[PDB]
Amino acid sequence: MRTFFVGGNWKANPKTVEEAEKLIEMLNGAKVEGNVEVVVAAPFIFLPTLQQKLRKDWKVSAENVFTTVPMIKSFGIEWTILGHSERRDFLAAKAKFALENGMKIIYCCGEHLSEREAGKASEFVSAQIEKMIPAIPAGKWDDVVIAYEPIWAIGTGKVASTQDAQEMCKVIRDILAAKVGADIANKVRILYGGSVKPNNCNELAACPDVDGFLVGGASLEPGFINIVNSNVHSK
Amino acid sequence: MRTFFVGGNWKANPKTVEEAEKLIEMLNGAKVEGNVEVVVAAPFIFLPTLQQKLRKDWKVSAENVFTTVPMIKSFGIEWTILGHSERRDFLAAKAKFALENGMKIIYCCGEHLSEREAGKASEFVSAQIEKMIPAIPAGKWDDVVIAYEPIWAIGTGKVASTQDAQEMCKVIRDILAAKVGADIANKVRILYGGSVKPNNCNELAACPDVDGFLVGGASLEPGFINIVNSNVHSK
Ligand code: NA
Ligand code: NA
Repeated sequence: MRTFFVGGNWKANPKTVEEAEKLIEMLNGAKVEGNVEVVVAAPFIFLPTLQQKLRKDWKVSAENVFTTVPMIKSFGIEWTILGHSERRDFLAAKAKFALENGMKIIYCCGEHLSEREAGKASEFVSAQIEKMIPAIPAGKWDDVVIAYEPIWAIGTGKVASTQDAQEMCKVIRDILAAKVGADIANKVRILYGGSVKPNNCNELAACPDVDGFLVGGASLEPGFINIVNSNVHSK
Repeated sequence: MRTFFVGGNWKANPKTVEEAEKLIEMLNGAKVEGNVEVVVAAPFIFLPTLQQKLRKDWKVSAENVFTTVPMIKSFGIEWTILGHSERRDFLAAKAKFALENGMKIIYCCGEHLSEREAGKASEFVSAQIEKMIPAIPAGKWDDVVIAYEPIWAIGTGKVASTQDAQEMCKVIRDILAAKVGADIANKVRILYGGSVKPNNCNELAACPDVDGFLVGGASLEPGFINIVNSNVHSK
């Protein structure tokens, strides 16, 4: 049922409009296998370039928005990321706002090392999602994707396993089922936003509650297409 | 000696790329009188449009930068604003950085209502400038403009007088003279960044230590050209 979803988040890269154009030419020639929804998020100064030049079967995303949405929409940009850990290091209201204004969102959550070490990851993440849930207007869940970022495994010297991804995506789906029902839970894509590379994307994709990825550094490399194509391993 | 300087800061406006293009067409037809250096700062998503379409005798500025500079430079953008009150509501280091990386900066300062009411405006502003001063590399003062923002008069129900502008720009020039010498003090443009409109720009321009303006809302209106042309009243 759920279409696999892969978002490439360039973060604050590349350093120049010439490199961005070379990256776009590479993406435009990529052969996508299977069935997958691809979105690419880029720095604001590069959005008009992406929007003009990126293959039209993929969509462009902002990496964040402000309390602005009309400017981005005036370029024809439909998506934004919200809540990404770098920004985090309010949100339910900003989700409500972006959605009321016709945006599709990638809503990020995830716990830090102390909560993970304390055995409280599931509690901490559940609470984040329980706060998001009232802020989604009726009829807007089709326009929501949730990304789990294991912030505890980013720059800490700790690594996340494939089972950690699966467990945390299941936690999220279960809290959706508990609070807004099985139909919404069954349709919402829940992404893994930890370190995703060509060497682990296929095993992660196969996890039953992992519907895709919010990709960091590999989104600037030819390996992105391997990650996009890992959808063929997700059932 | 010092060339009058007017920076138009669009802030988070206009709401759409179509309106930005209409504003640029208006600016491109404007007849500038006298001698004046004009810079226009715009949201990041609109910088490539400004850079392509704005009259080449004016320059485009970023409204802020991050600890990025290469991206902006790759479009050929030479300026940025730093320290603007909205952003404020670290900096000396970011000034050093932007300058070392070839940027020209508009460095903002200014005190809040409590300091103004307490009689401490001059002390407060002086301290801000004394912090900026060590962070300017030797030989980079030609690439620095300072803007005084009377933050105490923005959204507080208090208004600033022409004499308040003059007094506060003089304070800044005096601290430059005291700390880095009369030659640098005599050449640095010090701008007034309070409410500047066609009805008060000429009287402000005539103030001896006011070298120009960092314009807010009037920068989106045909009145901007009146403010640019107030340079003929500055001696
Ligand atoms: Na899966
Ligand atoms: Na003057």
